[PDB]
Amino acid sequence: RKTYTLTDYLKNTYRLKLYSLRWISDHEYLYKQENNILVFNAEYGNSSVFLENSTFDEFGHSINDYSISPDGQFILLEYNYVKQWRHSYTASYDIYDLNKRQLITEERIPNNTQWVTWSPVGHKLAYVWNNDIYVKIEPNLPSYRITWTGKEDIIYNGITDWVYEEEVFSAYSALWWSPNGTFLAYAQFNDTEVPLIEYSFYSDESLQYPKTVRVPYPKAGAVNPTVKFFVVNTDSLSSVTNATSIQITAPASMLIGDHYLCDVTWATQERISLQWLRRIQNYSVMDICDYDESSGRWNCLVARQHIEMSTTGWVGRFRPSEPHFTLDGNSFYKIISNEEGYRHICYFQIDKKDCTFITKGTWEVIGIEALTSDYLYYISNEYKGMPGGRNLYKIQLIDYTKVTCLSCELNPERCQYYSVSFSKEAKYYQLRCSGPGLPLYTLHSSVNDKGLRVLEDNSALDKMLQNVQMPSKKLDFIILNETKFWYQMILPPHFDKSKKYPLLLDVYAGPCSQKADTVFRLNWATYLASTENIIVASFDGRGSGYQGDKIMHAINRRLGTFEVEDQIEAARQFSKMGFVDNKRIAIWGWSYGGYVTSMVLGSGSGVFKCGIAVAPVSRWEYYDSVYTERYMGLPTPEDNLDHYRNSTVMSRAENFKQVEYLLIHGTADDNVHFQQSAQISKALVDVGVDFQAMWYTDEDHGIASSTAHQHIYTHMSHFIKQCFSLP
Amino acid sequence: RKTYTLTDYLKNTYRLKLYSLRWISDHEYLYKQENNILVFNAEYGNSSVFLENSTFDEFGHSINDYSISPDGQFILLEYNYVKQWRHSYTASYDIYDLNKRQLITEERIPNNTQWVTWSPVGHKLAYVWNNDIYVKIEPNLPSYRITWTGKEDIIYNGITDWVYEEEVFSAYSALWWSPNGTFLAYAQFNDTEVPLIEYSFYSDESLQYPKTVRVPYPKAGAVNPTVKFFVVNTDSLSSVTNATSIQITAPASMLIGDHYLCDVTWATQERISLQWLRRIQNYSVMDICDYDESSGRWNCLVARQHIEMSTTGWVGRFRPSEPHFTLDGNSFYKIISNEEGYRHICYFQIDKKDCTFITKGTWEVIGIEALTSDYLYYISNEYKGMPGGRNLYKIQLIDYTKVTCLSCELNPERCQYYSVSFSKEAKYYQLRCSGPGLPLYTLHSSVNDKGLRVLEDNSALDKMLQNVQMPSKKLDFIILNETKFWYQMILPPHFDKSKKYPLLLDVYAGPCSQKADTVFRLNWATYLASTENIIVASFDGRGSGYQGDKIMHAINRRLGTFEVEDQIEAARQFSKMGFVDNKRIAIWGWSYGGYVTSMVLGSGSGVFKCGIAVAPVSRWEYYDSVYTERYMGLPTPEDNLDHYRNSTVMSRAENFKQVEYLLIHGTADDNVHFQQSAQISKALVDVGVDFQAMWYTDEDHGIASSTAHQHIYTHMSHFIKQCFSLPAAASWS
Ligand SMILES: *[C@@H]1O[C@H](CO)[C@@H](O[C@@H]2O[C@H](CO)[C@@H](O[C@H]3O[C@H](CO[C@H]4O[C@H](CO)[C@@H](O)[C@H](O)[C@@H]4O)[C@@H](O)[C@H](O[C@H]4O[C@H](CO)[C@@H](O)[C@H](O)[C@@H]4O)[C@@H]3O)[C@H](O)[C@H]2NC(C)=O)[C@H](O)[C@H]1NC(C)=O
Ligand SMILES: N#Cc1c(N2CCC[C@H](N)C2)n(Cc2ccccc2)c2c(=O)n(Cc3ccnc4ccccc34)cnc12
Ligand SMILES: N#Cc1c(N2CCC[C@H](N)C2)n(Cc2ccccc2)c2c(=O)n(Cc3ccnc4ccccc34)cnc12
Ligand SMILES: *[C@@H]1O[C@H](CO)[C@@H](O)[C@H](O)[C@H]1NC(C)=O
Ligand SMILES: *[C@@H]1O[C@H](CO)[C@@H](O)[C@H](O)[C@H]1NC(C)=O
Ligand SMILES: *[C@@H]1O[C@H](CO)[C@@H](O)[C@H](O)[C@H]1NC(C)=O
Ligand SMILES: *[C@@H]1O[C@H](CO)[C@@H](O)[C@H](O)[C@H]1NC(C)=O
Ligand SMILES: *[C@@H]1O[C@H](CO)[C@@H](O)[C@H](O)[C@H]1NC(C)=O
Ligand SMILES: *[C@@H]1O[C@H](CO)[C@@H](O)[C@H](O)[C@H]1NC(C)=O
Ligand SMILES: *[C@@H]1O[C@H](CO)[C@@H](O)[C@H](O)[C@H]1NC(C)=O
Ligand SMILES: *[C@@H]1O[C@H](CO)[C@@H](O)[C@H](O)[C@H]1NC(C)=O
Ligand SMILES: *[C@@H]1O[C@H](CO)[C@@H](O)[C@H](O)[C@H]1NC(C)=O
Ligand SMILES: *[C@@H]1O[C@H](CO)[C@@H](O)[C@H](O)[C@H]1NC(C)=O
Ligand SMILES: *[C@@H]1O[C@H](CO)[C@@H](O)[C@H](O)[C@H]1NC(C)=O
Ligand SMILES: *[C@@H]1O[C@H](CO)[C@@H](O)[C@H](O)[C@H]1NC(C)=O
Repeated sequence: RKTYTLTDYLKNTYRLKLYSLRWISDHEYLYKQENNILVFNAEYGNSSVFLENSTFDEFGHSINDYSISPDGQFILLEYNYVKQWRHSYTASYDIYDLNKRQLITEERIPNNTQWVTWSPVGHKLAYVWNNDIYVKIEPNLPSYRITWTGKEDIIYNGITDWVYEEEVFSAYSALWWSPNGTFLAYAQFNDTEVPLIEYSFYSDESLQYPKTVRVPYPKAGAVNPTVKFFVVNTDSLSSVTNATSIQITAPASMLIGDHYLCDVTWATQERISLQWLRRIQNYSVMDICDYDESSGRWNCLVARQHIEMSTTGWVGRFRPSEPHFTLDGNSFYKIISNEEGYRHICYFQIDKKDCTFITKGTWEVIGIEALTSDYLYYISNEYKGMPGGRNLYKIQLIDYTKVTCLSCELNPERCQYYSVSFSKEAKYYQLRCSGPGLPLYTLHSSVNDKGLRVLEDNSALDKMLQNVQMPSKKLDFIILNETKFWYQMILPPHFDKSKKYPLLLDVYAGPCSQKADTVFRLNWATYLASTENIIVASFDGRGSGYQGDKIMHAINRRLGTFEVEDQIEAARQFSKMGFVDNKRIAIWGWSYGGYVTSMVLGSGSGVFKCGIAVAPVSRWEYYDSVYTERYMGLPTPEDNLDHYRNSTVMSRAENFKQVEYLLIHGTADDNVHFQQSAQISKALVDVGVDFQAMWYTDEDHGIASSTAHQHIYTHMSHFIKQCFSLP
Repeated sequence: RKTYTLTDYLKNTYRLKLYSLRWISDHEYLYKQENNILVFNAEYGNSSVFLENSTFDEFGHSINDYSISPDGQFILLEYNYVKQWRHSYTASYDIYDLNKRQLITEERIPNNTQWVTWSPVGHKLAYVWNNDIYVKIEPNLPSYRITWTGKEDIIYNGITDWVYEEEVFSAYSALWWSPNGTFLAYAQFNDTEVPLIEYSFYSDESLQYPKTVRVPYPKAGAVNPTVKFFVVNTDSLSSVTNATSIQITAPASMLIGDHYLCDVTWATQERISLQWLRRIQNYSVMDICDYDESSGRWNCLVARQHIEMSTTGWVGRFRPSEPHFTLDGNSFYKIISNEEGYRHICYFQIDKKDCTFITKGTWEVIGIEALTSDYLYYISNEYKGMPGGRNLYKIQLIDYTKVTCLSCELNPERCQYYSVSFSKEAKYYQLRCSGPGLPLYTLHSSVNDKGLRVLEDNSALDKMLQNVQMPSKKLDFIILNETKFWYQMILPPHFDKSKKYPLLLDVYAGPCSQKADTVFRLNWATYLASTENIIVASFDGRGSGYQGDKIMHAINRRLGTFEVEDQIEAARQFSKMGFVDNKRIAIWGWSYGGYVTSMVLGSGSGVFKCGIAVAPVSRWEYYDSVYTERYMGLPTPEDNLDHYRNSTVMSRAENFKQVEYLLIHGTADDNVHFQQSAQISKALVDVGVDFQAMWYTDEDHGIASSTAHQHIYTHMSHFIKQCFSLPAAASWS
């Protein structure tokens, strides 16, 4: 039979089908099919046409995406999409009135809009343009300008700056409408004193002089952006006077030094919760703020303030967890690390400081998915004690013993990794199984957790794959110091335990990482195992996630230590299996995985023949403040400078004489600056180590343009094949 | 015996000895021996200690260089040397008083000084600091500030900006003392509207944020720096008033558009000559300017202007040639292209337009070396009709048929490439033979051209090389369309014409290049031939120099055409030789050679298996104005934009699917910007062509730091060895 080839991976010959729906009520969803939008009844599965694929035939611009107002009266059409960072972009927008069949031609959303969002009910709009916020009460009416301080690279109103986008909110938006749309809350970031990262951008060959891109980016220990928080009442805006925004100040325990705003969650129409985190990220404070109708102000009583602190590490997996408030806003549920270091759901009353744990065990809650009047729905890795599996559960709010696993037993051999999408009030849910078998999308009723129908079963892909020699995936563990450490192996087709195969260790190994799981993927590793007969392994050692704080916090203040040592130990635990050729063990990774690959190659272990680091971190002082300091503290003599200096790739340069190394980096990487690889290469040159390199002109951290993506995987495939003597 | 290995090349195991002397008079020279400065009598060869080595250790810092004042009373000590571009650098300076035997610690030359020079007689000093000129009449006295307009990256007084340093003066200095030191002439450059090239500099790993280096650099067709010229009388400076600089303006034939100052040559104590060149570099004017006692100004008589133009190309090899004035300053000798396109010596009278050629023939004068009342001494490649040879000749000024070759027959098997250093009034001359045998330094007296003695014969190196399997060099020619084109081959030891060797074509091929010559070199090619048994060949095709304008101007307005085609043709001719393996032909080059290598690899010729381009030009609009426009004109639709767009490496990307390519570039290259290779790689990625790359962090055009130099040659050696199917060798660590 044929194999899954590199061209198959690069050209997406074998496509995974999805079933992306958008819930519009508690009983119906929208589903885009053949460019027309259908509305489905969840109970019976019948549909009607919501919006025909011919409606916008005469539009004149290619439509990137759409957003229907929650009341179904209008549609926002996004076009002229121009990417910025991981989440940010600018675009043009048109509004179409679905009842009148008219495009709005006056008081339009401006071109180069940075963010736009409908209110959660009705059809108000808030948007950010030139770093200032604007509100439109009706699509055909003029905008009210909320802020006047917006300034490129300095003041950001309602949008995040680079570090808050990448490391805190995972979004460009910094706008939060209240549940019924009365209030619009927003953050303001000030990057005045934040230093700029500067790099060249070459552009098309017609550009005679390269451009210098300058981005406010705080490296570890550098001056950070400051933040303020405001709430404006959108129902009391005037065309005559400027809008009044009410500031909600951070608590005094945060104002004493540098801090961050880390979560914004509306609890009710008149109550908002804010979480603040100290720059030393082991202390966080949640304020619960209530609107005072008599003064028009927002007050956060200390009686409703909650503290979260960590004595062994930082707070949260990547940040303090989100609270899930009951409808009345008087209580909330939140994931918290318990006394044994396992993250479980805690129930809080707003004015009581000790929470009650509602789940427990040597496993963790991954996320809270829905909170109804009677049940809380959550995803965990409890099932079979497998940290790399995910299943949906529900728990009765009045009786914590009444737990039901909703997905564990549906299709246990095919499906061990689920996510979920609930309807507006959770009467229905779509389950999305991503492995170990082919992804499966099903619809269920929460009335008694009964299956309704299969939405997408990937039968088309299954038929195409029957003709292909596909690899298999093994998920198991090794025991070190009486602790299980999980690994996965992508095994070549017709795998023979008596034979010896080359092995490639695919590594991430950053804090809270998980590379051993039950997910079905079609990627470069599939090609390496299917066509090249390489075993592609990954291992989750100390520092990895979802297994409790004794493992995750093992690398606290000590990156580049145990997680590096554990990848080497894993390869020792593998290299001695009679199926592993110990003369052909390689290692590769991107980003944090590039850092760990480089630290492993520089370890002098003698285990690895070769390795590839793509856009690696090389020294923690070069990476951003929020991520780096969470695990490393500050690079000062009083704090953790000694370990910052001891954990660099450059200090290990002499040991690279023992290995074949390929170092790759995009020149326009705004995230892990090209500087990091420029310092590695300089250190290798300074000690007389030969190595392979590749820069990618004008590519960023993703090296994701169509041509660059094909080129990097082609180059890396030649490198691994030469390392392993594969024809 | 052992071979000449890569480590031998990288560690300079086999060192060529030199004999660098400094003439101080018409009969004496200075020479550094065991860190001591000795003064030698040319006639007898006896020496005396001028300055003991120990003196250099009484400062507390290492001395980079020294300069003894012309009167021998002071020594200028250079330290804290910090390199800038090819020629420019800053340094600290101390002056030591040889008569008082003491360091001068008062009114010191400032730290970060950009340029310093003694007057040509006596001990005056002129220096440039913070882009302004200062003059010291006595080394321990306060300096007189000459200019007050200096401003970093904007106004340069007495020093060149980037493009004038690299492309016009081949120096950072823009100061010219008059012969007896009365006057100090200087240029002022104004870069206000010149765009900046910006690139990152990473520095030591402790630097948290990379630095952006910003240099005013005019790319082809961009706004150029403007220039002004001034002369100050240093004998009439006041401690009370500011100095009066007298401006000398360019002739109006230059002022009509963009132009350059291209030569400054003093003729007498009161006469200076200047050459100006239009931005379209086929028209130049020499002005002859006299000091006027009645006004205190400089008069450039219009009747004394000399125009030099080119109808087939640009003026001069790289710029108009320098004039050599007779003692009275009423006439001068200058190398000019004759009616047949050969560069020969012309004799001019200052007030007469037509010149008289004093030499002729199908060969060229390389340079005028000395001029006395009876003779003119010059270097040419006349001997044996070999354009890659060099010899010293003398011509009687009273009879041009009376030409004597001074070096041709001294040692014809060992010595075919000479340079010379004459004493102050040409009473003696040192001859420096650089090949084909080991370099040989000899001293001669001009009266009857008597050989006085051998100064350095490299006998120590000869003894070492007797135990090494050294390669040989063949210099010959191929005939193309009734024209001889020369080539050289570095041949492996025990060369067997019955065996098939791999061949690497080492290319420069830029306008006026010469890669086929009689010079003895110990370089990477020596290792490739000696140890790896690779033939390293070079070829001088169309556009190459020293063979007349018909060959040199063939590429006028057409870079990336005939010089590229000729390298492919040369390799075809070599590949047919039964001693070349046609399956193992590679090409490599740096700079213009990188551009040619890349154009050859993208040609689709099928001749070359692989190649390496180091810091290549990829598109002419990315390179500097002065060099680029000299050959290409302007990148405008009205001028030569079509050819600028047709001669890029990027347009040939699809053809690289047929070859193995290694692209290398330093990230801090201020000369051929990293941009050039960044656009090549992007074009190769865009067509799906695999290739090998290497960047060199913080290295410039030379990739010349000790560690980067070793690394680049090691990386290129592995690449060539793999291309040629040659074996590898393990090493302990
Ligand atoms: C998926 O299929 C569902 C099942 O058919 C669809 O639901 C149906 O929607 C229609 C339209 O909203 C409802 O229509 C009428 O309902 C009552 C009468 O209901 C009775 O008869 C129905 C059969 O005709 C039964 O289905 C009911 O159970 C019940 O016995 C009428 O009184 C209404 O009239 C009013 O509204 C119409 C406009 O809609 C006006 O024209 C009238 O003048 C009057 O004002 C509706 O005609 C129907 O009841 C409902 N059936 C259900 C829920 O069981 C569902 O819409 C579809 N979904 C999609 C996305 O396609
Ligand atoms: N999601 C996510 C990830 C993350 N971050 C989440 C929080 C925000 C932070 N800026 C980035 N990093 C960590 C990281 C640390 C420092 C610098 C950059 C990124 C990594 C990472 O590293 N890998 C690994 C990873 C990323 C991409 N491809 C890979 C291919 C093979 C092996 C590993 C791979 C995978 N995912 C992430
Ligand atoms: N001297 C000198 C050179 C020169 N210039 C003289 C005038 C001023 C100009 N800026 C630089 N270029 C030409 C050039 C053109 C464009 C960009 C940069 C340089 C070259 C060049 O190209 N090579 C070739 C050359 C240079 C160095 N090493 C080599 C190794 C192998 C093969 C060839 C090599 C050699 N010398 C020179
Ligand atoms: C957006 O840009 C287009 C193209 O220039 C222009 O026609 C249109 O009027 C702009 N829209 C707005 C809202 O300014
Ligand atoms: C931004 O912060 C700077 C100090 O870093 C301050 O001077 C400035 O007023 C602030 N701007 C706003 C709009 O808060
Ligand atoms: C609103 O504020 C802006 C910026 O301060 C100002 O220019 C404008 O005059 C204000 N408008 C009113 C009505 O006060
Ligand atoms: C929205 O909530 C606000 C705040 O309580 C309230 O004043 C308003 O009436 C609510 N709107 C609706 C439509 O219920
Ligand atoms: C937070 O971290 C700092 C730095 O490691 C430490 O000094 C402090 O005690 C920590 N707080 C807790 C509660 O552990
Ligand atoms: C196991 O314990 C030993 C002894 O304390 C320690 O050195 C090693 O790092 C541990 N390895 C793990 C936890 O993988
Ligand atoms: C060389 O010797 C002569 C005497 O013959 C003497 O006058 C002269 O000074 C000497 N020169 C040196 C530099 O020793
Ligand atoms: C040069 O720098 C050194 C070190 O800072 C200083 O001691 C010295 O005085 C400086 N010299 C002059 C001439 O300014
Ligand atoms: C430099 O040139 C600019 C025009 O480009 C002019 O404004 C300026 O005055 C000049 N400066 C000097 C000192 O000549
Ligand atoms: C010399 O020129 C400078 C700069 O224009 C000026 O500051 C200074 O006062 C002048 N000195 C005299 C003595 O005129
Ligand atoms: C130097 O030349 C100038 C200009 O002719 C003259 O005034 C001066 O006397 C000369 N110096 C000597 C030492 O002859
Ligand atoms: C100089 O070159 C330009 C462009 O080729 C040409 O138009 C002009 O005639 C040339 N001048 C001479 C003197 O040949």
